[PDB]
Amino acid sequence: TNLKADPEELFTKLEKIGKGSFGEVFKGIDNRTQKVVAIKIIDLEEAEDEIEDIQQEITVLSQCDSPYVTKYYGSYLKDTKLWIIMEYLGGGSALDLLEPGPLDETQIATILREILKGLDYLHSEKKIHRDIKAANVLLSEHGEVKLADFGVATPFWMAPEVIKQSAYDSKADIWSLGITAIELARGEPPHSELHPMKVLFLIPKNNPPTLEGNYSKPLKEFVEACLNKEPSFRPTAKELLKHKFILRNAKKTSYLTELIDAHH
Ligand SMILES: CNc1ncc2cc(-c3ccc(-c4nc(C)ccc4OC)cc3Cl)c(=O)n(C[C@H]3OC[C@H](N)CO3)c2n1
Repeated sequence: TNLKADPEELFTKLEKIGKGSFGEVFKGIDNRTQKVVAIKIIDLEEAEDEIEDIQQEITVLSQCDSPYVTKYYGSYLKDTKLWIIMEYLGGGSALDLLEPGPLDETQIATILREILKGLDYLHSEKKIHRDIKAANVLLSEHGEVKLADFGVATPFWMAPEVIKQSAYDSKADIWSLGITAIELARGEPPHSELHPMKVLFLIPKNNPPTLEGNYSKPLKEFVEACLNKEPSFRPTAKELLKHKFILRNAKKTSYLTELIDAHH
């Protein structure tokens, strides 16, 4: 965390991307490199309770060096405002691109596959994302898919063992991915119309959700493989990259450029 170099001199904000975790995020320019950056600015006095959360997410992402995790560039503290500088991803989130209209399975598989490479890099480094969902998967202008907005230590994407506050491992991410697959194919997670507290007991109590509708069987089997109530019966991210649904449908990441151009 740099406190001597003035972030307002190092960076040129250009537009507000939107609100984010605990602060506003800007599309910006590193003035030394003139590369585009994402800049979250947090007033630490206005969010004193969540500061360990902020610290934890900075710590976990500063330890990631993978094409599939949003790159971390540093932090700056000017008076009470913390600037968190990250890679900028100009294609938006996976959830943004579900809004132009329902995704076909080629796009679902290609995004799923890229997410899985992120999960497998993380899980091999003994890390957990803890909040895998469409809104936390960001895409570049050229179709690359990267994980962002890590959780630290809404329930719709949570594994049943996570809800029941048991010690959870990488298999929680696998469950969340199975929910994300349903989201990318349907637009929203299971139980999305229900009050969160109801969903909090539905997930431990009920059978795993399955992908309903007119989809190919491998997509349904990909989902149900992820959505196993027992975490130790969920495949690794490495296993799932060989799932028949991924092998038959996933394309090159550049194929998504068309879908990204639809959103703009
Ligand atoms: C659209 N393009 C795009 N490119 C890049 C980003 C990067 C972030 C981002 C994320 C997290 C943290 C962070 N935060 C804390 C609290 C601690 C440490 C942290 O980083 C180490 C910092 C940033 Cl700079 C960002 O908010 N967004 C927008 C964001 O997308 C996901 C969506 N769910 C909400 O809106 C982005 N957008």
